[PDB]
Amino acid sequence: IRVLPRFSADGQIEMSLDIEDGNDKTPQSDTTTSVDALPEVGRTLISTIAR
Amino acid sequence: YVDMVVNAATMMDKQNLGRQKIGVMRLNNTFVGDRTYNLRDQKMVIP
Repeated sequence: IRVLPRFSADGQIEMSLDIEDGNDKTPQSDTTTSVDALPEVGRTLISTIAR
Repeated sequence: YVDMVVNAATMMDKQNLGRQKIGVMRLNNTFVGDRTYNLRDQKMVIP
């Protein structure tokens, strides 16, 4: 997370967000491609502004 | 009398440009500075 908070005039909080949530997807373990440098990575990126 | 009033009126106003001034303006509903995001390889910058 990378955030930049700021108070408005009414007391609400506006934020500038940069969210990433990733993990490691695993292929079949029985085949040879599990011992080389193939970590299939799946990510999820969100960039917006909310208040 | 007139030679005193004319001299003391044109010699008094001559006895007496714009000064600089720094103002601070707080923004309540927006951000100063640029915003940056990415589309998988490339960076976009918004002024």
